[PDB]
Amino acid sequence: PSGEERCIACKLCEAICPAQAITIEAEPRADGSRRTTRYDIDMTKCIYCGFCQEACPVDAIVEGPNFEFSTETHEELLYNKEKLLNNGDKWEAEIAANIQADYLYR
Amino acid sequence: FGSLKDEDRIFTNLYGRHDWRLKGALRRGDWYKTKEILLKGPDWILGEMKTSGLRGRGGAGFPTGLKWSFMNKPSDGRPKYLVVNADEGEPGTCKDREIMRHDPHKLVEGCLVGGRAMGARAAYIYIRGEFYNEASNLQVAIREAYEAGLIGKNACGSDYDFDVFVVRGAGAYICGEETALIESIEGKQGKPRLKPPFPADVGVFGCPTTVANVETVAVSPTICRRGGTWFAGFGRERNSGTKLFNISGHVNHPCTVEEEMSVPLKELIEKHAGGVTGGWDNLLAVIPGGSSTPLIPKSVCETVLMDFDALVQAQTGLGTAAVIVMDRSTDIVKAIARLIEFYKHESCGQCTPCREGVDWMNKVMARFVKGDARPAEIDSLWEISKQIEGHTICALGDGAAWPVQGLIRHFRPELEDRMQRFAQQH
Amino acid sequence: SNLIEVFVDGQSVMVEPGTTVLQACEKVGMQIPRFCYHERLSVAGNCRMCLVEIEKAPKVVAACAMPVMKGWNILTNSEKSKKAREGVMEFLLANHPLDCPICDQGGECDLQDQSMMFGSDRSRFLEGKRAVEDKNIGPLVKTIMTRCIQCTRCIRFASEIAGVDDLGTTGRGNDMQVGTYIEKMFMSELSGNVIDICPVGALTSKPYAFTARPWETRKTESIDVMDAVGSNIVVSTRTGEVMRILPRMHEDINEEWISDKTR
Amino acid sequence: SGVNNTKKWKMEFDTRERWENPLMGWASTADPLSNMVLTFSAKEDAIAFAEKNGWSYDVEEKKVPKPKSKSYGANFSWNK
Amino acid sequence: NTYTFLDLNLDLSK
Amino acid sequence: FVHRDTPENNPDTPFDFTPENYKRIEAIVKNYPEGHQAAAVLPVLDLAQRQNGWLPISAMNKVAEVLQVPPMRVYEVATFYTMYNRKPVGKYHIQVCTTTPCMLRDSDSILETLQRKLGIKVGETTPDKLFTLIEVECLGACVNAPMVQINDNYYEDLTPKDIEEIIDELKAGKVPKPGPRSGRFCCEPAGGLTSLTEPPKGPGFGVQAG
Amino acid sequence: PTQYVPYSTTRKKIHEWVPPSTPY
Amino acid sequence: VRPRSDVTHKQLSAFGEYVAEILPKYVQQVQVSCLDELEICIHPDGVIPTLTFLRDHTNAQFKSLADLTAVDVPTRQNRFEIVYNLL
Amino acid sequence: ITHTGQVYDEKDYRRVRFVDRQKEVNENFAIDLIAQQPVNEVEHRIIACDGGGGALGHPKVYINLDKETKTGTCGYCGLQFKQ
Ligand SMILES: Cc1cc2nc3c(=O)[nH]c(=O)nc-3n(C[C@H](O)[C@H](O)[C@H](O)COP(=O)(O)O)c2cc1C
Ligand code: SF4
Ligand code: SF4
Ligand code: SF4
Ligand code: SF4
Ligand code: FES
Ligand code: FES
Ligand SMILES: [Zn+2]
Repeated sequence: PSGEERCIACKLCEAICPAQAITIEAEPRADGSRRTTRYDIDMTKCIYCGFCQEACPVDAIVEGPNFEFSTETHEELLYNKEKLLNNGDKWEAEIAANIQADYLYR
Repeated sequence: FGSLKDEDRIFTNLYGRHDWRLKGALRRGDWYKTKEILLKGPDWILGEMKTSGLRGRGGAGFPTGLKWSFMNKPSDGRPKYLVVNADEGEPGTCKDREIMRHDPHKLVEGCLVGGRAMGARAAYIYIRGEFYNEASNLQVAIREAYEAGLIGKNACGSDYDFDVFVVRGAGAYICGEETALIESIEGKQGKPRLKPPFPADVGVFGCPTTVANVETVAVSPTICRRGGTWFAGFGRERNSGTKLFNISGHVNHPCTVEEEMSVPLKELIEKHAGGVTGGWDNLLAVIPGGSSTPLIPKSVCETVLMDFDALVQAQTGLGTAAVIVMDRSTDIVKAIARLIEFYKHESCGQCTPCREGVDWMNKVMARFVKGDARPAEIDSLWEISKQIEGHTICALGDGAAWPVQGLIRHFRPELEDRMQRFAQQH
Repeated sequence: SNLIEVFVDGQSVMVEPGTTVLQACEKVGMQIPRFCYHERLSVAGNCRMCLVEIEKAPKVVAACAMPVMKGWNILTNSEKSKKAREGVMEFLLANHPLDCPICDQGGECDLQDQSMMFGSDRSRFLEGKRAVEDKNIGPLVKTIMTRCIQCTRCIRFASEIAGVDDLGTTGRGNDMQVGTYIEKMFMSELSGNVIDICPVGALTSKPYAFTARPWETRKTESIDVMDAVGSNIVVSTRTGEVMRILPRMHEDINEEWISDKTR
Repeated sequence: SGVNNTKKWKMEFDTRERWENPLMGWASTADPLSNMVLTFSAKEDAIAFAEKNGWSYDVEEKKVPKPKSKSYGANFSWNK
Repeated sequence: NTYTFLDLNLDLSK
Repeated sequence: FVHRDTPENNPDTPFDFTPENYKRIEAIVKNYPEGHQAAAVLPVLDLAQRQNGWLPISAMNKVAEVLQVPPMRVYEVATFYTMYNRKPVGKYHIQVCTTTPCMLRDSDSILETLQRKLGIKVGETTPDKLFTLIEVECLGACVNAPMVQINDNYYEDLTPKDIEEIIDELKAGKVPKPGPRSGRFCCEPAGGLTSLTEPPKGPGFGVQAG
Repeated sequence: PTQYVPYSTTRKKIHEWVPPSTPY
Repeated sequence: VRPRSDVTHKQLSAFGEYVAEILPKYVQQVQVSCLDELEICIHPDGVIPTLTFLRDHTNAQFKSLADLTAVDVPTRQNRFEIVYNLL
Repeated sequence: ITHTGQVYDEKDYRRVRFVDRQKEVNENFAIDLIAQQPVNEVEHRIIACDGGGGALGHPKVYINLDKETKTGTCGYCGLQFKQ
């Protein structure tokens, strides 16, 4: 809510991805904190298992509700940190409601 | 059956009443057969304690003779040493504060009588630094003795050489531990060592060493004088001899009396000392050996008596024989809770099980006094307790677990109610 | 001659007098879970995570410490020596700060594994945790020492392998913190080895702070060229750029240690 | 400090090009036998695999830690 | 006295 | 346990054993075995404390210097023991025993009285720097449970107003009869001396043969 | 309730020694 | 803990000896896994004979072949481990 | 440019992809957002940091706000706490 991105680059979302989709490289941000310089989910590689949703300790990477993201070009499907963070900002209100409804179950 | 005679009683100068200084000591006749004893032989001295069957007068109980026998093995070119720990951090051990302050000499000749038994080159006495005044008394006494030539090279007009020194403690209960007294003497942090290199084998400064409770060193000259048998008779079987008993808390006249061992617990508050404050039925529990030993509740107590064999049958330890008594007017849950607070403020932290475990029980115990914790947590602390009991490098973790075990063992219903009390008011 | 016979769960190995119980298990092939015991560092007995059960004995013994005696069969997988590890791991973890996704000794932790193999499925420490104050030990080692399991291998290495004799324990109780009393940097060659030798990720490398995570690192074994001792080293490369160089053991040349320059 | 990954012999093919990818910056490799590391229980068996498959081999002898004498009593020696 | 034990110590030392 | 250099507590505060102190220092050294300077640091650290209660970082460095030991070695010893104070100590520095034996016999009782009399929280020095109160643990002498060691005053068996009386004595004048201020001598059954009320047997009494 | 372009966000990894612009 | 039924472990072990005796040739290391599963191991030459006995023996009819697979242990001289699972 | 600063120089090829197109960059750059966060004052020596919401936060860590000299920063939220 403050505005600091949740991911702290533990990189086990990369470890458990079955398809090798997520690529993460990180370095200490000047703040001294730990953040990901590059976070790239290759959606064409991703098979939408939802384990990344499962694995994240801070729950920074989530399976968002939108299913309509069909794209004219293959490159658009590859997603870097800025698209995903932008995707996160757009759907945060519903993502928060969805996680709110299902967290007791998990 | 106790009721030892005054004549038989070891420290006649107890309670002062006689000059603690040498001239008082000479009227005591403490230095009477010292030359003869040393002359007899080291082997003669250990024969006397083996016949006495004296048990360790400190918290741990072991045959005193066998412990001294261990470093009686031939010297390997390193000077053998004597260490007397006058530290008594355990609550209720004002037992030792007496001999040191009231009868310093008895311990001085205890040191040389003991010294030739182990062939120690010299003895260092670690009186707790807290007792600064106490120290003032002993080295005045030690100074007298050398001036006399009782101690020093050719001590007591004999071939044997001994030098006695006093070392300043610095407010640590753990300093008391046998391997840790040494390290404080060595000048490193007071952290116990593991037993595999035993104290005799690796000594202070790598020179064979032995450690004795001051009471243990003090009685050795008188036991040699009175003979092991005289001393042997008073005791019970393995248990033997008179050991000073300190009764403190909820008793009409708290005092340290050197009455005989094997005393019915009901008898020593009722007959000597002061009957339990408020009546013998106002006894929620008795701590026989001090904080380290588990407390025993009233129904068990009079039945049992104060000797180490009887207590181990009872699941408690004679220890320093410090009797702490708790009337029905005390929150035991809080009483034992401060003893765990006594151990978190004091354990060295060298070993993982004591460091976190004792702090963990302290946190749970504080919640237990409030009653915030649920009833299921109470046996949880049981299990945390035995994890600490067998895994610790020294015995203090042994000691921290026992009071916790005693509270759960006999006062489990009361703790559940404190559990219940808080749940009801929400 | 000089070959006491000792039993490792029965294998009945024969060992030189004076070998520790932990060492006896090693020649059979068993591994005692251990912290605070490093082969080229003095035995300290701080953790006691290595408690084993010699047969017919009342208490369990400290593996790294007890010299094995004649005909004492070690029972390394008994019902007791597992409660002696299931209950120690309870304690190390109790005061531990769970920032494993911060601790860059994530997969390089000798404390999650031993928890994950020899420790307990769940925690009972419903009480609160402790915290220490991060200080500066220099520009190479990042000491997030709230992680420290007070295993005293640093204080040893910093005194025994390197002659710095600076790092030391300060205080008693559960706030014994193993950091320099006054803030004096640990400046010496051989300095970076502390990272490799602290099994916890309390103090780790500051340059390689958060650039990687060990499962990814592809490890190629090569030779030190910065100095003429030719110390053996392992270059850990991820996706084609070197991420860290850490020592690999060569008995004769660098026995598990490398210089501050060549890492 | 665990030694369970220093037990079985492994034979690993020589490392090859890992150029950066222009579009996403991901590492890219043209060598198929790169990620392949076969595990063989004994030195003799691994050498056999290289000979029949025709790959060149350069075996490195196992180096195991030398026995080291340790005793808690020894360091307590003020002498040394 | 603050130093009486210590003064007694070198009295012991001679 | 971290010494963040402060103008007051830092080596700018020069420390050196008084010619008289240095003398004492060696007396300690020869008491200990030959070639073992290290054993003398706890006693030498104690005399630095005797010199000055504060014992700042400068003082510990001197101790290590005089005793030629790794400085840390001294720092570790000072931190481990409560006897040493690494912060300024009140002139009187009273310490109240609050282990279960004393608490059972009312130790806590005393505390409340002393806090009010010193008019200060427990654990810090009075503004006057006159007294410092701390809740110390078992100080021995339990038979006499109510207890408050003030620089070895070890007053024992003290009723609340007693201490107030003692504190006043300390506040105006000095040496307030340190010791158990109740009729009993040293430790003695308040009733009397059941242990030995007879005269002590003299030298060579019933000395066994052999 | 009441076109993107993908790119590497990480920077260069090996810096080229730049030739001295001072002629010699 | 899985619900092991020792009743099985024994009966299948007993069959394992039965087969081992019936075909002393071609059959070695017959063992019943801790999973209540038997795994007769046969010399490669016994492929035809051991199967046929199991397909056509009144006391051991093993009519259908569930699977034929080959693990590859590169270390093992004989690389492949053809495994035939029968019901 | 972006959070990290990924940028293409004039001579830099690999910048054509944006020709007649747009790049994905972020307003609300996080680097400055926590810096914009007030310092959580506390009474206790040590404090927790669930991240806010327990299960919906970060693995709880206890921060030692023991030195006013430094406001403890939970390694997960970047929230500075003022003793
Ligand atoms: C934490 C701890 C504190 C101890 N404190 C003392 C003490 O103050 N005095 C003492 O005589 N023994 C103390 N002991 C017992 C010693 O370890 C040792 O067994 C005893 O001093 C030996 O003397 P003895 O053999 O003459 O009884 C302590 C033990 C432990 C574990
Ligand atoms: S996404 Fe969740 S898991 Fe993957 S790195 Fe960022 S935080 Fe760790
Ligand atoms: S138990 Fe472990 S920690 Fe407690 S004192 Fe003995 S050694 Fe130090
Ligand atoms: S050390 Fe770092 S990694 Fe190992 S457990 Fe503690 S936190 Fe998780
Ligand atoms: S720092 Fe690493 S090594 Fe030094 S004690 Fe803490 S854990 Fe053991
Ligand atoms: S490993 Fe057993 S003592 Fe540390
Ligand atoms: S507890 Fe107060 S002196 Fe024993
Ligand atoms: Zn946080």
